[PDB]
Amino acid sequence: LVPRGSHMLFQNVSIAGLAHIDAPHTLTSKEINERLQPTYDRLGIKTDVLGDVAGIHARRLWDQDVQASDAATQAARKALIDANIGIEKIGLLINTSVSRDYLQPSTASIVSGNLGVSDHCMTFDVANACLAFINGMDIAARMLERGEIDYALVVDGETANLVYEKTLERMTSTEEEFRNELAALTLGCGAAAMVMARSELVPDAPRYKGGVTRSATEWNKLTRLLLIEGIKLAQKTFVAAKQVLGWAVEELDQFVIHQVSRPHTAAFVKSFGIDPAKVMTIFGEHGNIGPASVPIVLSKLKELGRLKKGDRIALLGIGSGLNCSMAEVVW
Amino acid sequence: LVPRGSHMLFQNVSIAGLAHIDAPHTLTSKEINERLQPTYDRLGIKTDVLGDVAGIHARRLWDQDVQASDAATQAARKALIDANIGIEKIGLLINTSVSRDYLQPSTASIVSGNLGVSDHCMTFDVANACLAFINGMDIAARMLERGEIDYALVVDGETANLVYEKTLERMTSTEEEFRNELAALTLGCGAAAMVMARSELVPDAPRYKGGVTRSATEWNKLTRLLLIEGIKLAQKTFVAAKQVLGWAVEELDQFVIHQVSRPHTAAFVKSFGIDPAKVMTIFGEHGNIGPASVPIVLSKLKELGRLKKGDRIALLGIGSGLNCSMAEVVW
Ligand SMILES: C/C=C/C/C=C/CCC(=O)[C@@H](O)CC(N)=O
Ligand SMILES: C/C=C/C/C=C/CCC(=O)[C@@H](O)CC(N)=O
Ligand SMILES: [Mn+2]
Ligand SMILES: [Mn+2]
Repeated sequence: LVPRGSHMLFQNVSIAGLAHIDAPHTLTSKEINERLQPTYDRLGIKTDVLGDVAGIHARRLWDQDVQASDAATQAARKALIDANIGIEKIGLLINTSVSRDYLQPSTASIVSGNLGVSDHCMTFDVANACLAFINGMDIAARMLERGEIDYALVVDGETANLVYEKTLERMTSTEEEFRNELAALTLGCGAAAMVMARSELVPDAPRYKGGVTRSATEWNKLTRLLLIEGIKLAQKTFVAAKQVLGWAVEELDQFVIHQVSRPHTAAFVKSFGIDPAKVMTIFGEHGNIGPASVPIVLSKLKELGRLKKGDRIALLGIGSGLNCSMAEVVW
Repeated sequence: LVPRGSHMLFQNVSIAGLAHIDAPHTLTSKEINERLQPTYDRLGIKTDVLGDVAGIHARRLWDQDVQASDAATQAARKALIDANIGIEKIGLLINTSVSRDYLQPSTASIVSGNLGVSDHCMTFDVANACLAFINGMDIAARMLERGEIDYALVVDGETANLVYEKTLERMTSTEEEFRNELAALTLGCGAAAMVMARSELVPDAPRYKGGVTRSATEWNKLTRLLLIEGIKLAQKTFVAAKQVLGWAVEELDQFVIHQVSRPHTAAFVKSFGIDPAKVMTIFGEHGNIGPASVPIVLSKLKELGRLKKGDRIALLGIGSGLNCSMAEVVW
């Protein structure tokens, strides 16, 4: 009757399964630079923006014409294995990727079709730039908490190959232009999937509590001043997280953060007093995998045995909108 | 403890507000045909597919370069008026349209930004071809039912102008081709928005109970045989609706159905024994407005005073996937 933060948290939602896919082909920022060099000379720009400003040494790409749906399918088969369950158990499949096969049908239906879901399985895509995978976990969680379903898949496959091809193309023939376009060269390919479940069905599995979102949609227009607005948004979101989840920075064991660039990350972590040792980072070798970044990093943490029962894990990012979301997993 | 269908239904979710926008410019199928005529002669095809096969006499288009977000904004301002509340009350805004402004940010954030939502307002797009507006109502409903929010906006703006321009272009210079492309000429422009609320906050407002989805994602590949699969999917979905909502066709007062074509509609209604007088249809003059079709038709019913307190209203469609959803409003 009297509201409390902890009231809105999910009580019976767990992570049964989690997997990622690393895209196979490494493209180093040096090889890209050698192709851009005549153009750096052209414009008389002496700076290695990628290596030096962004902090990206390499990214991964697909070896072939891999569609988002294919990449999400692969990650999803792995996450079912990780959960030890058959596709027949899945009552919901949400696709959260920025990369998209078609106008329609949803990417989710194509992935469902590949996996062979049953006729009871509800599917749809959620789009929300780099935060969508947290949005999709939350959406699934509400259905689980209510008993509408027992198991859900959240998936995300990202592909950047056509983006890099088109972009390098345009970065060979104006500086406003050449600058606007370098930022596509921080993106990477990859995929993640997660199987979520009612907790009684998966005793001892990691627990998803939910989280908070704040927005500054006044800034939907939109990097100097965008970092600043981002930080101010995150500040507010942290206040929300304190009010709902009871967060204090020092009581969290890991921060799984969406990454835009080494300096944006550096600024975030300084701003909030976070211990950098608690922030795993794949951006320098994998680039920014959009909304798949968070679960990939979470899956990598797991596979490295870097998580312990009881660990409080913070999932967060700042996305275009502007939006910011912060959610907690208790391993 | 013993499950029953009615257990999964929403108890405290209502429709506070509802509005639509008709796009202003009428393009009749005759004017289109006169431009296509040399090409009908060319291919030696004597049939008026649009007028005679599809049953479309006209559609609406925008008069200017209206983006999906602009159209959703307009409909959303109207639906707030209809609900008699300020934007500050909105805790969630979901955009469900097929038409989309950008890769990112979400269309939802752009609409939120235009309206001036508060920093507490969560936003994201849902994509699921023609059923997404029902998906977005369901998503909002779960948050409302739990108490996470008090008011939500679901919005959808559709624009087809560039589609028609590109399509007419290609339909002037091969029959497999010319045929594949005529189906874009059944689309129309328009917009809808709905304000949903916790029932205690809006005493006497129409009640959203929720609904059911079934899928046949084996057919995500995909018209002859697509109508057949559609009907078989809907049959199953009706069985689900009977098990959850207690539906029998004769106890429903209106059917608000997504429309693809006059024959697909005719086949559906015959197949299920529905009284055609209970199926309002705007397709012949407005075309298919995608996922906005359902709420537009619902808003038109309302404005015509065609609904009475206690009326059981069935919201449904068949979408690419294949998917089918069926939900109930009790006016
Ligand atoms: C520390 C502040 C960061 C704000 C950056 C916002 C831009 C983010 C991006 O453009 C992508 O990486 C992610 C996204 N689109 O959501
Ligand atoms: C009566 C059977 C109807 C099945 C038709 C499916 C195709 C539907 C469409 O392509 C659009 O109108 C709607 C959609 N994409 O969801
Ligand atoms: Mn290779
Ligand atoms: Mn006009």
